[PDB]
Amino acid sequence: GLVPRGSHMVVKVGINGFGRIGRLAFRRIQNVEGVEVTRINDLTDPNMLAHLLKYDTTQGRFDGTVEVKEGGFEVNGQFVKVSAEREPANIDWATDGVEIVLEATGFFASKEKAEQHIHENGAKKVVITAPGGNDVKTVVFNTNHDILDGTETVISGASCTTNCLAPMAKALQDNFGVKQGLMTTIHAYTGDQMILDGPHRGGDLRRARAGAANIVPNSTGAAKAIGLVIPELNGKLDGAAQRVPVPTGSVTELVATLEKDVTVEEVNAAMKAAANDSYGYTEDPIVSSDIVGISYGSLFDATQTKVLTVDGNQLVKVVSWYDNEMSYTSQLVRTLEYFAKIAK
Amino acid sequence: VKVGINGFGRIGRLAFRRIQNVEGVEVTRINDLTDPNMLAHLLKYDTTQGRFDGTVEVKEGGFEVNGQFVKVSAEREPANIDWATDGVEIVLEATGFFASKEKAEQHIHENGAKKVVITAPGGNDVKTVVFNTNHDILDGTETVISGASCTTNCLAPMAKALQDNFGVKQGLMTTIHAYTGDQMILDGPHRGGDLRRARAGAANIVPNSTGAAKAIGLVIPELNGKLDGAAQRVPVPTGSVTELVATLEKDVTVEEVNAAMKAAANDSYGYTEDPIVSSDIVGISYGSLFDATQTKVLTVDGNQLVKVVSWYDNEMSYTSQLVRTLEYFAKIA
Amino acid sequence: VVKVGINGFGRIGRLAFRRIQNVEGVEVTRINDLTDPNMLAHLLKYDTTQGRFDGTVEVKEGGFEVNGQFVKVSAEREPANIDWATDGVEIVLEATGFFASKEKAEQHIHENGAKKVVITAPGGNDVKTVVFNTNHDILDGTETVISGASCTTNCLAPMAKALQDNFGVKQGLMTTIHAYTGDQMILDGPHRGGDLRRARAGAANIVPNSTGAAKAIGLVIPELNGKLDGAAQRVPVPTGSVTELVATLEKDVTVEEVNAAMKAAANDSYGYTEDPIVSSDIVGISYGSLFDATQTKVLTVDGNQLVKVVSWYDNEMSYTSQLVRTLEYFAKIAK
Amino acid sequence: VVKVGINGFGRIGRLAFRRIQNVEGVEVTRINDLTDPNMLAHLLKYDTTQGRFDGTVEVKEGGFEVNGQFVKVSAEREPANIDWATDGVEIVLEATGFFASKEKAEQHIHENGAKKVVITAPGGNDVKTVVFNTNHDILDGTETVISGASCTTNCLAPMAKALQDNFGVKQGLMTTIHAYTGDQMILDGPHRGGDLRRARAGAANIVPNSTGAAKAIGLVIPELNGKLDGAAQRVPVPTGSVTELVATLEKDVTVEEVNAAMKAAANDSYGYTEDPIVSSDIVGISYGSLFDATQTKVLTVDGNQLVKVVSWYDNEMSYTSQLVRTLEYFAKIA
Ligand SMILES: NC(=O)c1ccc[n+]([C@@H]2O[C@H](COP(=O)([O-])OP(=O)(O)OC[C@H]3O[C@@H](n4cnc5c(N)ncnc54)[C@H](O)[C@@H]3O)[C@@H](O)[C@H]2O)c1
Ligand SMILES: NC(=O)c1ccc[n+]([C@@H]2O[C@H](COP(=O)([O-])OP(=O)(O)OC[C@H]3O[C@@H](n4cnc5c(N)ncnc54)[C@H](O)[C@@H]3O)[C@@H](O)[C@H]2O)c1
Ligand SMILES: NC(=O)c1ccc[n+]([C@@H]2O[C@H](COP(=O)([O-])OP(=O)(O)OC[C@H]3O[C@@H](n4cnc5c(N)ncnc54)[C@H](O)[C@@H]3O)[C@@H](O)[C@H]2O)c1
Ligand SMILES: NC(=O)c1ccc[n+]([C@@H]2O[C@H](COP(=O)([O-])OP(=O)(O)OC[C@H]3O[C@@H](n4cnc5c(N)ncnc54)[C@H](O)[C@@H]3O)[C@@H](O)[C@H]2O)c1
Ligand SMILES: [Mg+2]
Ligand SMILES: [Mg+2]
Ligand SMILES: [Mg+2]
Ligand SMILES: [Mg+2]
Repeated sequence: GLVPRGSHMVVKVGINGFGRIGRLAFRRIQNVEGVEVTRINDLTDPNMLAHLLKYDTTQGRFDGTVEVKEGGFEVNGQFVKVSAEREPANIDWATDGVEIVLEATGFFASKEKAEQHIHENGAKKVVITAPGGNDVKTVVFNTNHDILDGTETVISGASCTTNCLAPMAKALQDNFGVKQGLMTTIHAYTGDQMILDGPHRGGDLRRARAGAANIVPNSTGAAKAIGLVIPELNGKLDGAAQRVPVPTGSVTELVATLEKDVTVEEVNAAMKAAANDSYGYTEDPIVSSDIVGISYGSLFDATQTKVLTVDGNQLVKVVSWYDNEMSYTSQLVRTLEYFAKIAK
Repeated sequence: VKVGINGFGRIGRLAFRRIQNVEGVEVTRINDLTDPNMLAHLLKYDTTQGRFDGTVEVKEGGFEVNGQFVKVSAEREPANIDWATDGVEIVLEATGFFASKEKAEQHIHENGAKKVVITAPGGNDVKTVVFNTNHDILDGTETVISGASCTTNCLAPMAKALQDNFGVKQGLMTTIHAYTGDQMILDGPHRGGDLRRARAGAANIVPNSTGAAKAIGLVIPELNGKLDGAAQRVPVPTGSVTELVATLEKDVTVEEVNAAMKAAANDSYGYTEDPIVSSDIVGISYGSLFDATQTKVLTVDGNQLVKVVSWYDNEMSYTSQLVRTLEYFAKIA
Repeated sequence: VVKVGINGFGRIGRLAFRRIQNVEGVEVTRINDLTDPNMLAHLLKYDTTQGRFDGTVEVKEGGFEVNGQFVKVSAEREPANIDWATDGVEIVLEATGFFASKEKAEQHIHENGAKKVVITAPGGNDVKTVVFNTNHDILDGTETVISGASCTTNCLAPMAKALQDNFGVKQGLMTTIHAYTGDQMILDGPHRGGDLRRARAGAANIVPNSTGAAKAIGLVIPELNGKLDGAAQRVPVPTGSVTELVATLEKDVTVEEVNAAMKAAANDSYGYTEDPIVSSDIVGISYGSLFDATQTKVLTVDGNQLVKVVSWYDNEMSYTSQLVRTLEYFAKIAK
Repeated sequence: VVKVGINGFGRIGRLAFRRIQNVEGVEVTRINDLTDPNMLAHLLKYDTTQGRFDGTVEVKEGGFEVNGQFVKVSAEREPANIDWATDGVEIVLEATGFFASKEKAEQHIHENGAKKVVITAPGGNDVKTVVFNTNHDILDGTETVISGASCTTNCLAPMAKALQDNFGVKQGLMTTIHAYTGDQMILDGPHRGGDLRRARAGAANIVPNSTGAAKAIGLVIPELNGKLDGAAQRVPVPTGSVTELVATLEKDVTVEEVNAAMKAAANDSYGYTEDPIVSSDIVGISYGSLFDATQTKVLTVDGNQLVKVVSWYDNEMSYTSQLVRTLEYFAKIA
């Protein structure tokens, strides 16, 4: 019943917030037939945004030409309009043919705030590049993108850590059954931390601290909110993060109790059988720099698996890598592409 | 004398720390953009400068430091700060947003402060003081003064020593500098339009401009227009070094240059012959620490290029100089 | 005064020396490494993570003076060839990382050598492994070689013992998010221990690696023998670490009850905090382990509970403080 | 099709191997280091600063296969004991850092050994020292041991040559703000070379240190012999560096005139940019030197000028690109 458009039917997309996720989403969209970005909105001039697209500390030089123009810039000869409108309600997305908006500022990550993009001369639909609350459909591609029918006005692409955790947790559930579990993500520092110790605008006394000079504990909702993606794991997981001095690249550990008894070999085999474009599998003893720029949402590491058996009881440890930037962005663009095709 | 701090940031908090050991000054009011709990926590725990030497306890509308209450406000406009309510005569303007005569003067009003010390360059019409180099230019009648920049407090005594001993014709400066709070933690839009400070500060060598060499005339009049320079910002969270390459009026040796610096040494200008690194100068009380191991004198066909190098903790070196100037200014006010 | 020797004037060796300056009745009279006195004196004076030395250090022939007092330096590669007795040394801190076994550490004990040795690391299952204020009562003074355990063991031990004593532990898994150390390469290159992860640039990566602390916990807390396992994620801070333990318990608990149990167990070795601190805040501390109540979790699902407890440690100074406490105690009961 | 050996499969050795995959007429048939094939294969596949290897690498007995082609690995500590000729090797890239002189590099040349050696570092004053596209014309092909110079020399040389040719150089001082390297300690500890600054934690400090690039420039540009000196400030980036030169010239100049001269000197080795870039932007580039027009200064005081010129270089890939250019040329004329 979905009657998806062909990739020859080009859907025009807008990006609100040309930041880490916005710029990398723009990069990946260059290699997607059927989606193209015609409007970028941020809080700055075209020259700043053009320069940040061209040159990228962790993700390398842009694959193509970028040239600044009046009110925008050209990417491989094709003009992209830039505006500097602080309020989503005041962005005229329809002027540039934009139907779907990537909401990637971090400031409008709810149904009510994201819907500000939807108005007369605005957009039709919004994909929030973050958790969007419990009343918004939350999609990890290749785990639950089949929940979309195309009539939705606002959807969520989840978080980076959710896209890492989801396929790993789903594999445990489907093969062995999960009773409960606790997650720790050892995570790259991100733009919501201070470069040096100073007052954090969100009131967080740990994100106030120098992000590239500390191990910084911090909260995450990924394990607690996993029910939005995998309903059968609702309320079964919790977790937190340890943010550390790498500029991108992260890893998720899950310690769980299962319904079935297992061996390390059986756990690793289950993950390998679950592998696809989104969920990767490796037995190489890699480190974080090796996963920067990958296209897997999640990369299971069979070298870190543990099964501890004591007096008939087992604790199981599973670990998956993710580039919080590109792994997430790859999933986001897979979801955007699919959503664009079935959109109604 | 009772002091106020506008901007309880890196310089503001370290200025508060040093003021705890200065008899003549005490802080009775802090103004920023946040609640007391945030500021108290940031005072207690410091990534580069260590745990606070004392007790800090959050109260309603402020916090107690070793039992003594300090009022906290969150007033965005200097004009709206009621400094006189807490007896404040002099304000340390340390936000980075009001570093000019006109903007700093907003602190001075009915129920406000009397005087302001800007913790940064403040323009050509504000007296710019490096303690132990030119603090004798103050008479105490000034409303707004400047404590200069971190790099100016490093450069000044070293350049002055070259001038007094050998005469300076011209020179170029490179400061290899710690990343600071005006850089982005990761690549993103820089609100000051700077395409290099837009970049991830702890993951790059980042070229950037500085006014210290160009504006040296404000501190050392005889060097006016003789120097220029720039910075290379690098991934350390504090601690910096200033290299000056200069032509001199007199011929010199490495040993004569080093001896001149040693003779110029005092509480502000230090001397070392130990092959140290940047972590070794974190938290020092010298404004400038000359390093004799890095001195060069290149003689080619009778002509000399002379290289002199001095360390500074852009945080604690500058803050020590700032508080010396504040103390002296408060006494003669 | 018990006279002590240090073999390996490295991170632990130099910080042990620093702490010994504030212990009356122990002094270092001999240092042995693989370099000249000028190199060692400079590394004592200046310290990237632990700050400038609190005192004067001046190089002399065959050693250096610390606050006017001479300390002899030698460059002897073989422990058997060190004449410790010449300088009155009875006990040696073996801190090279190369002689961490009973047979290798015993080489210090010979004619004109030392009497006893404290290995600054795990030393095998036939050497008594001591975490101060957890199990230092196992020492009688007649031992020749003992172990101060690892940094992670000194962090984990009092936290795990507190869980056991109050609630009973069935099993648990440990992750330590750990500062990079000197056994990692500064940039990608061949690792002489054959480790393909320690081969990688240690200050530019999250690096998984193994640890024996949870597996070997039975050596310190016999009732937890075989009940724990774990691993490490080494990350780009030059010192400062944290240990997370996820465990199942024999009793049902709340977050408040777990935190109260840790506070009641607090002493000179095991600290307690409710401040939301980060790794830089624990650099240079004297606690072997600093419990962080802000990170505690108790997840209850269908009547079953998983418990998370987390403790900070400066792998350098926290361990060194525990090491010196054990050294001092061992020295004064020595027979 | 000339067969090459690599002694020291390190940062320069592994990246040289990578570049050689895309050079027709040169191939590596032998690698020598101090470890097993599994360690070296892993280090080729995965690279912190330079990214994943573009190809398949599979470990075998006594070596590894790269895209199906076997490369022999040995663990011989002494250059004299390496049987290079067994695997057809004529030229050896000496990239260990331990045999960077004529006498020590010549140990590779014996019966059943190699014919020629290219030292991946300064090799002393009696070895021909080549920066490609600056002075590779000094080679005739009869040499047994040559040097590819240092990373800093390959950065400095084309920039200093352009100043000399256009304006004339009286004297100058160099500061290179340089990535930390494998000769520094990861944390504070005894430095085997006796250097009290390289003893310090390299990724947590600004570390002054010596360099020979400016002092030894005469080996590359004879007319600048004895005219320059310099030093380095090593800082916490794992690769990527920049060289500043402050100089007095024989002619008066403007900023525009200096930049135009550099642009006119640009080629495959010497790049030109006016973009305000940072160190991460030059990681993995193929220029030996990338002049940055945004950093140029000309200070005129009482008729006298000091001129500042600045060029970027990835001390790893920029140098390696130059090294492989010189190796390719040297192989063809041998
Ligand atoms: N960085 C990651 O690893 C990551 C991973 C997954 C999800 N996310 C999510 O993606 C979003 C963006 O994160 P990021 O790391 O790219 O942040 P960022 O700070 O790099 O990007 C935010 C951008 O939004 C712009 N912006 C802010 N307010 C705006 C406004 N009112 N109107 C227009 N533009 C505005 C900023 O100028 C900036 O360019 C957040 O919701 C974040 O949680 C980030
Ligand atoms: N950090 C250094 O190395 C250094 C050295 C010398 C001079 N300085 C100068 O000192 C000043 C502060 O630098 P910093 O590094 O401490 O900055 P910072 O960002 O650490 O501190 C700035 C503080 O000002 C507060 N603030 C901002 N706007 C405000 C307003 N309108 N009202 C009240 N408070 C406000 C912020 O909340 C923050 O706490 C600048 O002028 C800087 O150039 C800094
Ligand atoms: N660094 C930590 O966080 C930490 C914590 C707890 C335990 N440890 C343990 O302490 C030991 C030392 O660790 P470190 O970090 O201080 O290492 P390090 O590399 O800093 O110190 C080792 C020292 O031993 C010297 N040395 C090497 N071989 C020698 C020999 N044959 N004779 C004499 N001296 C020799 C080296 O020159 C160096 O000074 C190891 O067993 C380590 O596992 C380290
Ligand atoms: N890394 C740079 O930025 C750079 C730039 C230009 C030139 N260089 C020069 O290149 C050379 C190597 O530097 P690097 O950074 O690649 O060093 P590295 O330490 O990364 O590589 C050295 C390699 O040589 C091996 N080795 C050591 N002794 C050996 C022996 N006796 N026999 C065989 N193999 C041995 C080591 O195992 C290691 O793999 C040095 O001469 C250096 O000065 C380095
Ligand atoms: Mg497209
Ligand atoms: Mg006081
Ligand atoms: Mg003592
Ligand atoms: Mg080839």
